[PDB]
Amino acid sequence: VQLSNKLIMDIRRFIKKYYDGWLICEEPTCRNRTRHLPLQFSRTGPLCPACMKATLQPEYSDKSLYTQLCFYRYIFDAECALEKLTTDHEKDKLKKQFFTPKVLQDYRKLKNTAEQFLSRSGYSEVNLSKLFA
Amino acid sequence: ATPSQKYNSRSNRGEVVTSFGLAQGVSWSGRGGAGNISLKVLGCPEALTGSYKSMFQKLPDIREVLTCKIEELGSELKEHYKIEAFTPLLAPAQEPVTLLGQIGCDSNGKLNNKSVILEGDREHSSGAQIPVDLSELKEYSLFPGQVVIMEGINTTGRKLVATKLYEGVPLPFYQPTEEDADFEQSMVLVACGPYTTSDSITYDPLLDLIAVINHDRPDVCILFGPFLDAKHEQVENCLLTSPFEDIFKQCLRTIIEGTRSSGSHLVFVPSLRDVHHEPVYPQPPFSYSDLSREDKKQVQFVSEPCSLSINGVIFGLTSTDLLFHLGAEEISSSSGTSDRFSRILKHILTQRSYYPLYPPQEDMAIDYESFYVYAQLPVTPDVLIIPSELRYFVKDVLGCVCVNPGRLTKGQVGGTFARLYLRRPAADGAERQSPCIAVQVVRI
Ligand SMILES: [Zn+2]
Repeated sequence: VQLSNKLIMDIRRFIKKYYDGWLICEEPTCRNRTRHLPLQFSRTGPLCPACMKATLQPEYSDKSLYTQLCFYRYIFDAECALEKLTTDHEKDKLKKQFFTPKVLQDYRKLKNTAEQFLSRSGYSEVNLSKLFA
Repeated sequence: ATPSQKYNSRSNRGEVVTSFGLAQGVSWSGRGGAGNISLKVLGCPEALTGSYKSMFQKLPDIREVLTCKIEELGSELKEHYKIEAFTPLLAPAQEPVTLLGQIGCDSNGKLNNKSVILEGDREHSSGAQIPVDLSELKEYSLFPGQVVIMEGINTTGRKLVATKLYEGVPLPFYQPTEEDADFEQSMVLVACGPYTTSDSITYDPLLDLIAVINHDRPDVCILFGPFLDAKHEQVENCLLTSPFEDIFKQCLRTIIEGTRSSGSHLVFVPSLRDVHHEPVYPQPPFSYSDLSREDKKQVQFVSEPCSLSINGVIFGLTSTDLLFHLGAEEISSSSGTSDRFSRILKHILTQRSYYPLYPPQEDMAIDYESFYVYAQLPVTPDVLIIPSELRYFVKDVLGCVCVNPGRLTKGQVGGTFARLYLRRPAADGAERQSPCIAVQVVRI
């Protein structure tokens, strides 16, 4: 219960950090950090308001968030952790000594705690209409 | 031991803290579940049905939402005021001209009259920004994210001096049907979280709130969050022995088996401070499967925010402290004799959205993709329910009764809840006729 609860706070902190919307200037000399998103856009994206020739980039990219969520999912995913072993004998030895059905159920509970966030809200969904039309 | 001692030691229960409309006594009581009660979701695709879509925002997608938000209001105000055409921000003009844009700040600090800038629309100004000068303006009230039409002079093309500011035009009220005029007296009890004191977990405010509900026998009971506050010290210290997911079930069944005898409909609306739920604004309706056949006829889950028609009256249900969202970062020209809560309420009612503020403050997550489709006014709601950490107040602004009962519990001192009367008067008359004649905010 405590592990899942702390995971809940950690994931909430991460998602709020992403939605904060902090942007950073790509130019090493400028390093402009603003919360307001300018409407002046360049070819690559937003244009820095301090220096006129630079592209603002998100501080926390979606790739970083997805990688963090996948890391949290993987650290409690025993199903893929057991098949990684090259030998079936060692896998069975480790499964029958500690990975009891209750232990597997708890690990799956953590995995499902992650999967509740990873299930509907996502990034792995690709809209074909936006891609073609 | 020491926890919940202060809550039990107070003996000032019973007195009303404020009332609005007509004078009423203490014996507030209704028929409960008797008669016909219509609780219907109205407006856009109803209060979003699924949980959500994603948490991945393409950067070039928020711009279209912002463009639509600016352009729809600008065109509506242009048709209302019969303005011939708009002018780009960067186009110089010696003659006075009308500009269309959004108010904003040029830094990360608090907005002031000197630092007000106007950011134009993409169709006309191609997303430009110019500072504005308010010295030559008699009356104004500006906050970031407000869409207005600004009349002024822009000679050098880099600064716009105001001459006149157009007043926001609210959307026309809902048109009652002939069926809505045949109903009887209706009661709407409203309570808002938190439901416990800031140092104990006995949930005693929830318990005596349920007791008040049972004694009142009301018709509708609207419960706002946070049922599980995200700022409660035990929440972030992970000292509990039960998951907040299960803490949700016991909190639900508390009210469920506490209000079975009353028989009143329950409308549970989440809040952004609900730690256990998805932190997205707007927030989806709560998920709960342990509901019996009797309970499903009395328990209804509505998303946050939403516009719900109760007995033909459009109640605007929102859990965000929108008063603190707006008035904390808004400027004005008059401060001697002016009503603040009223002007923020008017600004909320005129911008045709549930959250005009752009940008928001440091800590609250909004997904802009569904903001355009699930955070707008279909019609001007007849009653606004806007809880706030500020003082409770019920006021009539723009012919609409706005109610702010505040929190049920405020730290170690008790808060307030509200009860409202509603009926449909005769259709004929002097047009505007508020269905909610009587409101009464009483502390728990
Ligand atoms: Zn820069």
